[PDB]
Amino acid sequence: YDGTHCKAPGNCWEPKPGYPDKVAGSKYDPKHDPNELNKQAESIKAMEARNQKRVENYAKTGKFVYKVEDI
Amino acid sequence: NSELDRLSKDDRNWVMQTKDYSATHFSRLTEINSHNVKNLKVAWTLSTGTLHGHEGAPLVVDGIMYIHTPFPNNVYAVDLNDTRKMLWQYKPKQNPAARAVACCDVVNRGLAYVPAGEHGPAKIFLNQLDGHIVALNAKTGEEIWKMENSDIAMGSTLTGAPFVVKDKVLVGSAGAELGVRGYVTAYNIKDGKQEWRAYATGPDEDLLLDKDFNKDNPHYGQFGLGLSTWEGDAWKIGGGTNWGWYAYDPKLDMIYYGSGNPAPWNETMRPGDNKWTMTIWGRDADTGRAKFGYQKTPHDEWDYAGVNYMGLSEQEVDGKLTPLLTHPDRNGLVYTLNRETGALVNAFKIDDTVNWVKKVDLKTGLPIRDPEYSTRMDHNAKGICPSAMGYHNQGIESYDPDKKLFFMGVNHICMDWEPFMLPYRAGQFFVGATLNMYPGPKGMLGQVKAMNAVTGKMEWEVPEKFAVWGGTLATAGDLVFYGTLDGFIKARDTRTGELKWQFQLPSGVIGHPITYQHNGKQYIAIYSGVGGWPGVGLVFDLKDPTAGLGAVGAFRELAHYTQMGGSVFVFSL
Ligand SMILES: O=C(O)c1cc(C(=O)O)c2c(n1)C(=O)C(=O)c1cc(C(=O)O)[nH]c1-2
Ligand SMILES: [Ca+2]
Repeated sequence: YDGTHCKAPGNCWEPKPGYPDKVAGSKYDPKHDPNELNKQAESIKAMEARNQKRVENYAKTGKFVYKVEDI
Repeated sequence: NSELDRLSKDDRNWVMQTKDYSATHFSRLTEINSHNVKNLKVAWTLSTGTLHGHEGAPLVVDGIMYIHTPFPNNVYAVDLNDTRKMLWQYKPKQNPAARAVACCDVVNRGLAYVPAGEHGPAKIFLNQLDGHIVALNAKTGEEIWKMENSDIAMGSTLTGAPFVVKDKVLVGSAGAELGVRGYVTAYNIKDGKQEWRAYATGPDEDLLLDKDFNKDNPHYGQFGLGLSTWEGDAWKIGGGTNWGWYAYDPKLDMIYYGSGNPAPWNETMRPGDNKWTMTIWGRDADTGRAKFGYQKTPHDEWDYAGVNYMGLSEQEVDGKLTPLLTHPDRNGLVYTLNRETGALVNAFKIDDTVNWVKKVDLKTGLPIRDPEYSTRMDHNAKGICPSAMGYHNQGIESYDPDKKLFFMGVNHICMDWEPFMLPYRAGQFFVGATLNMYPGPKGMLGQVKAMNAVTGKMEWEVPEKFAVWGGTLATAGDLVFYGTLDGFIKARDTRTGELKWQFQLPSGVIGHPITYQHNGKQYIAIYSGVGGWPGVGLVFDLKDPTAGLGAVGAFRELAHYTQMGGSVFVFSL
């Protein structure tokens, strides 16, 4: 692995001598829980939705309110 | 923003962290010069009223200086005619749980500013550690709007400074040490309305690519690479947070910044080039669509987080005057790109002891790796240069356009590194590597250097006891000013590097100096208040040299010279 041998443009990764091609099934498998992985995105979606409410409220009344339960 | 641009050309102002859209950190003021700086004296001071690291620096606009602290990110405004009084104060209430997901001290790189317009009164912008972007009235401090950008429950915080462009304020991201997939967001300044959001990894629609993404350099890679350079859904916790600095070319209408390291630090858990982590971006301001994207460090194995500042210049490249960006990375390469096309003009080593890479091949754009300085599971790699802390970190540096010279505060820190396997749990650290750090082979931990970025030529090189972390300020008085982690402010002559002046501040400096004119007199100001990554040991009372992600051991003498503090020092003749 010297970073100069490329399967495609912008994709030059090779496994090192002795290390595997794919990690799934190997001793270095990350074994990620698919639900843990998705948490971020869902937290972002919820944040985006509460912000959307704050903007809607500023547009309706002319007065900014942060707390969504007081809207 | 063209009014912001104009205000930045006035030596009475210091309108953004970077000074101007090209991040020159260069002042035309000459009252303070190489032959009288020895008489520079302290004129007045303020306390910020907090401890922990004080990064960034103050702003000055229309006779008002603006001050900001680390957590809980309090902000004060000071009329420059009545320096003892605080004109207004804003004091956030934040969940103290935010402290527990900051990797490397609760630093904040500071405020931004937009003048009055259709939106309309002048605003100060604050990114808070707890993930909010706040807009305050510049003259009164009143809270105008406040939105949620980052969720601390996911290890997601804000440390990097906002960035005002046209009618938009930009907000980066942080928490790649906690497996946060990085994203940059533009909010409308009137409204706080989300306009766009570009992610650092995953699908092309999430990356926000122009249809001509990398047109001029298709060998850098183009479409689908944010998925195909990872195995399965590993990109979802993939890093590339952007907590550093931006630049802007209003003629091209392009915003420039770098995406951070891939997650985890353990390289064996994320086979692939891990695009588009570690990437110098050129995005269109209105839409956020990338026109170019250069990956400096494919498949990162060193936490060379690619967030460092972008310094724009216009210089001759093969006899032709070309618009450039220059960029000294954590990986110890100083990159210069054509800032229109993204073509690579050079990538030289900031110090010849850099060893993870032999050289960058400039035709291919690829760093040719030395396998003897790789990291990988079941191995404790010794002697790697740079360390994760980089040969260059968060400091905004400076450019003298007469000399065609960049002046930089350089780290000289090397390391050992061994990964280990660990689960991802949202909210928890997700590093998976154990480090030990120590000086590079030159023996000391810092340098200050002057270089021509196009040719790679070093004009001068001087040593410093500690890594120079906070960035520099150059001036047409032939002087470069900076702060040291041991708590000095210093001035060297920009032609030779000859030390002309120093002063003993209370605490170490991890921010930059600024200068401005107020009622006909030049001043220089700077924050004193050590902390950040070099300071983690003294800040949190750590003894184990692998703690603080490896910094503790490299920096264990720092506590013999400085304590924590929090002040603003203003100097004049
Ligand atoms: O991935 C991240 O999210 C993240 C965040 C921060 C931060 O929030 O300041 C730093 C880093 N990474 C980092 O790699 C780093 O070297 C660093 C140095 C500092 C500092 O100010 O001293 N912060 C951060
Ligand atoms: Ca990082």
